[PDB]
Amino acid sequence: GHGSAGTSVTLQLDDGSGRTYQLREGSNIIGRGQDAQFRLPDTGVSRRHLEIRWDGQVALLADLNSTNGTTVNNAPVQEWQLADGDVIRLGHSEIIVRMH
Repeated sequence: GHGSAGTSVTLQLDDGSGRTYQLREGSNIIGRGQDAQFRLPDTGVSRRHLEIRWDGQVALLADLNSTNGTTVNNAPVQEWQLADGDVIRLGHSEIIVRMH
């Protein structure tokens, strides 16, 4: 709703400068494809390389790749739930999660 917002999960992405993308409510699919909602600039990224289901409590982080898969806090996982200040690193793009 508008007026007031709840937990705002902002993905701070090092594109080179440092951009921010806030999670939409629902699942945000990151990768290179038309099958992806958010498209990454570099390559090696699958169509669905990673997806985040954001709901009004926690952000479900799912890594959808094995070889160039994403690490959370530098640890390789398939499934993780986002936390403020966690370090998410994926092929040629690393991102810090900020939860407001």
